[PDB]
Amino acid sequence: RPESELIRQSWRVVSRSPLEHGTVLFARLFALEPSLLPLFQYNGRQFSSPEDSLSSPEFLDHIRKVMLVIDAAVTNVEDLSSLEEYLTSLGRKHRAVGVRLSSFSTVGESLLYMLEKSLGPDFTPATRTAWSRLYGAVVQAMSRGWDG
Ligand code: HEM
Ligand SMILES: [Kr]
Ligand SMILES: [Kr]
Ligand SMILES: [Kr]
Ligand SMILES: [Kr]
Ligand SMILES: [Kr]
Ligand SMILES: [Kr]
Ligand SMILES: [Kr]
Ligand SMILES: [Kr]
Ligand SMILES: [Kr]
Ligand SMILES: [Kr]
Ligand SMILES: [Kr]
Ligand SMILES: [Kr]
Ligand SMILES: [Kr]
Ligand SMILES: [Kr]
Repeated sequence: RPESELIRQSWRVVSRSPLEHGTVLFARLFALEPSLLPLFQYNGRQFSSPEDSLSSPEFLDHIRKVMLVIDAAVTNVEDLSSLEEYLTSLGRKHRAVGVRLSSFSTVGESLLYMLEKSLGPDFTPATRTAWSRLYGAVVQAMSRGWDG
């Protein structure tokens, strides 16, 4: 496809500073849905405020984990079927930690936000539509983790 090249080219500039960019994604996320904050229980403790998460090594490690999973999607953009199995698993895990399926829509908007802000004039509506499709496919696979 040509959309596959839109994803690859758009990902390049972001992927080289994954923590800085994933920090924008999570900051947006908590701004849209603050009820996600408590889902991150390290040492059984809850973050009071969004800025509390950004001082947590474990939370920042999770940022990196996310950016890695996106990087895998980008890699396999032409053939997403290879990640299905892993993603179904990742969904069940998130079911178990307490994430509701509906929160993945917020996540996706947060991803689109972060790309928009990074790319500026380069984040064309085709680029947006390309990412929305890819994220779509990711969440489809992950939502098999809520039984079916
Ligand atoms: C509402 C959004 C999310 C919440 C509340 C959440 C929360 C968590 C928690 C609590 C863990 C276990 C603790 C940890 O390893 O840090 C976890 C693990 C993980 N999450 Fe998320 N997460 C979310 C979204 C995502 C997204 C969108 C991805 C990937 C694109 C992702 C990838 C991961 C990975 C890769 C792990 C490690 C799983 C394992 O191997 O056990 N998470 N997440
Ligand atoms: Kr992220
Ligand atoms: Kr954050
Ligand atoms: Kr924040
Ligand atoms: Kr990454
Ligand atoms: Kr991955
Ligand atoms: Kr992985
Ligand atoms: Kr993702
Ligand atoms: Kr998983
Ligand atoms: Kr999880
Ligand atoms: Kr996320
Ligand atoms: Kr994401
Ligand atoms: Kr997206
Ligand atoms: Kr994605
Ligand atoms: Kr996928």
